[PDB]
Amino acid sequence: SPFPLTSMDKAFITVLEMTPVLGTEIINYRDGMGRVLAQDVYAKDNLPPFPASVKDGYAVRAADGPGDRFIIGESQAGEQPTQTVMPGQVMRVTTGAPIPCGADAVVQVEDTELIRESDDGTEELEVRILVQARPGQDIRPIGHDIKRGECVLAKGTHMGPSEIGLLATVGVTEVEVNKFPVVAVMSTGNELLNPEDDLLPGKIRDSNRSTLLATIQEHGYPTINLGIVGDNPDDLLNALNEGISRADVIITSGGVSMGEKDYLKQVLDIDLHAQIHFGRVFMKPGLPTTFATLDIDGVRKIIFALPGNPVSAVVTCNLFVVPALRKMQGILDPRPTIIKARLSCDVKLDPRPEYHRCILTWHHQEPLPWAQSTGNSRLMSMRSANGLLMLPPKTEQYVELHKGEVVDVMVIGRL
Amino acid sequence: SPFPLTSMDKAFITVLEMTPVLGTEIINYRDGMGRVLAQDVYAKDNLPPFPASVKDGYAVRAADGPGDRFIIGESQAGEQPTQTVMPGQVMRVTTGAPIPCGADAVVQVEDTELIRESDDGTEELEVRILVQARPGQDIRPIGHDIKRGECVLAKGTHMGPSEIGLLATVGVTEVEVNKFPVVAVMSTGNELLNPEDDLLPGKIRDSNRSTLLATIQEHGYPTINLGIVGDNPDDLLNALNEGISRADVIITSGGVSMGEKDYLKQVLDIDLHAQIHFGRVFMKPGLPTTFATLDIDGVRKIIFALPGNPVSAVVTCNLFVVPALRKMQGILDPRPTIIKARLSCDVKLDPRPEYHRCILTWHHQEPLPWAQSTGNSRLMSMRSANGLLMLPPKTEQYVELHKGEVVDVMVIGRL
Ligand SMILES: Nc1ncnc2c1ncn2[C@@H]1O[C@H](COP(=O)(O)OP(=O)(O)O)[C@@H](O)[C@H]1O
Ligand SMILES: Nc1ncnc2c1ncn2[C@@H]1O[C@H](COP(=O)(O)OP(=O)(O)O)[C@@H](O)[C@H]1O
Ligand SMILES: [Mn+2]
Ligand SMILES: [Mn+2]
Ligand SMILES: [Mn+2]
Ligand SMILES: [Mn+2]
Repeated sequence: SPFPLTSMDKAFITVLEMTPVLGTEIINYRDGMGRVLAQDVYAKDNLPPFPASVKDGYAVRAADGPGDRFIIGESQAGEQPTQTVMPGQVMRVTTGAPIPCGADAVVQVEDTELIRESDDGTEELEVRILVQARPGQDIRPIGHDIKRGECVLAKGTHMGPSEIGLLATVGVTEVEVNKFPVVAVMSTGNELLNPEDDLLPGKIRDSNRSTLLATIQEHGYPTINLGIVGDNPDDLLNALNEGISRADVIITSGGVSMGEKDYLKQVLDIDLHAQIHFGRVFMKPGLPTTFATLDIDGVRKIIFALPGNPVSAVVTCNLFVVPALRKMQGILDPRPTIIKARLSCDVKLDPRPEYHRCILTWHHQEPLPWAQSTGNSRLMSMRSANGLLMLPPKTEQYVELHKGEVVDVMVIGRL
Repeated sequence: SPFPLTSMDKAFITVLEMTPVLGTEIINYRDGMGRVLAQDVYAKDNLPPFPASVKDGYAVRAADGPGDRFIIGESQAGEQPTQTVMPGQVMRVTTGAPIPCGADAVVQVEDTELIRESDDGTEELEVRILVQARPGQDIRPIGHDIKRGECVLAKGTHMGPSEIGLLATVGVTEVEVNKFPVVAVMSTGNELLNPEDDLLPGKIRDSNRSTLLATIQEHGYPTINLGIVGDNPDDLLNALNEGISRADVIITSGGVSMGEKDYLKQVLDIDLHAQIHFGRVFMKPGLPTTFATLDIDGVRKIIFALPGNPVSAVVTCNLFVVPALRKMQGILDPRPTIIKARLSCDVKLDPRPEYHRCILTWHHQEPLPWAQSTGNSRLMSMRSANGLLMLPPKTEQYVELHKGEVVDVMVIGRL
């Protein structure tokens, strides 16, 4: 064309605006990790469903006050008691056991002294209550934690272990959630060999497919490996159609600059009839990053055609692809987390906004983490990149950023 | 006993010191995510393996300087060229294509003007070189990025997508790594019903098993569901033996306090013959947290018997279990990441160090995140807990922490 230089902000907003939210499905709660609820979840039981002891000790009548009491029996966990505590009496309780009728408080064993037990030692007979219990003391009334009819999880909730536990608690074992996107990845280039291949003259190994697939899998999404496609329109079109058939998202790398054998934009526009929203981004690296949508049968397929350069591919995957996938799986605010960090080294600014993988480290008591760019100590190289340095365009004023200065870092890995 | 109150530091150090590092195994590189290399990895080829163009343009003799040149042919990606560029000649090159013999520089197409092409438009015949190229300009010599024999990944490296990509690049598709721990989880209590069950009198649903399993699975480790075990020594012993047989790690919850039917410590010591290293921790919550090891046939099994209270169970799982699992899978420094954050609310300190799940949020330009404790707005409850507030013991001086004050937060989720 060549396509107009799209600002990073416009590119990003465009990606998020044009990316659809996937439909819903019912899953088992155990499979809920990373999923977004598409329904409100309601409790059908009280928690606790019975008045429950907070302590190991004795269920008592507060009105009896302190004194020596006969132990008429035991309320054990999982058993509904049958006896009624009368004045002068108490019942042994364990944590979480039901409070028997007639008792209105629990006194913990520490606030008691044992008077009499069986010759065996099996059974407590008589106990001294040393304190004045307040009514309701150390008891969880019915519904104290969760009431029947209460909404315990709202739609839009991004679920982790505790939410799964809550679902378990209220017995809601099937829930409606957004689907996860199925993401197909292909590499392009006549020069590319499989990782498993010995080198041949003029060839190199395909690395982008592995890196991109791993990046997507790290976020929990199912993937499809479309292999290596040669630099020619027919094969590219066929591969793209396959991806379209098998997946919600297609990621390609390579062939998006203006070289003689860079065919992706051509194929996307002319042959696939997709709508290219941008074909160049004013960013370093990632200049030729291309974003397209294809509407078939009321379904929007999304296509990221990333640059062939490996660094560019992984960086742009992290900047554009992951947020899109996050929106598709129903996350309401799909933006990545951005944090403030101190630069470990000086850095020259480019007229384009710059992006670089880094490692975030927190030092013993210093409030801000340090961001160390990868590529350039022993222990540091044994850590995977967990940040993406986001450096601003140079200006007539500011030309270079110095060690210790605060910059924005996008989180791309567990810290 | 009751077991001595173990300080948090001592408990943690004890866990890490007593936890073994698992043996190694060979995996396919695609399965490398989250794995730790147990070997150094060496490149057997140069990258690039041929002198490679950095630009789309023309391979030239720098000594010819600027001027009009005949295009004798094309070096295309994946093809070893055969022709030799002579004085007055150039060859078209695309990015990553081999540099033909006789050429010592590349001039990008922007620094040229096309003079003559074929009547078809298929083929460039004559081009004007507008610049004086420096020798070696825009060429990657053989081995520039990676040299044959170079160690590209060191043992001890915790791998993410980029490492997998590097493995792909150097064609090392099988690697030695540490095994992942297999983790078995059981719940205990006569009062517990499965999540799938309707409630019966005196009963509640088992939530800990789901929460703990989900927590472990979130970190990538395979798990085994040992179900619900009643409060009695025989069944507990059988379940424990099953876990021992099927797994490297056993997590139980419940039955570790001093209640009448709390049998875990007894069973662990007397019946299983495990070595309990601590049975109480001076912490809130998690007082009765119990840690044991069992050495069989030169293999150390590790057992975490966590408190029954759900909050206690998830908190202590995050404080003690995950770091242990991180050590077992070969991570050299298994400590979790701790960050500084500002409290969103005032909080009373306890004589014990306090721990609470929270949500970390970064505000637009403020350097430090805010930590909001869970449980007590609309949008915030739709986010999973990603932090664990670590609050210090109260002192005669400091009794309460105030809004805005900086505290330690342990990262437990993607931010
Ligand atoms: N798996 C579980 N799910 C939900 N609640 C549980 C679970 N296990 C125990 N509890 C509850 O936690 C509380 C403490 O149980 P207990 O077994 O006495 O813990 P401890 O380990 O302190 O002895 C009780 O109210 C009990 O019902
Ligand atoms: N999958 C891949 N793995 C490793 N290197 C690649 C891959 N795809 C492309 N490359 C390399 O990246 C560079 C740019 O390739 P190209 O397809 O021209 O990218 P662009 O998208 O900028 O046109 C070339 O040197 C090429 O060999
Ligand atoms: Mn290419
Ligand atoms: Mn190209
Ligand atoms: Mn119990
Ligand atoms: Mn107990």
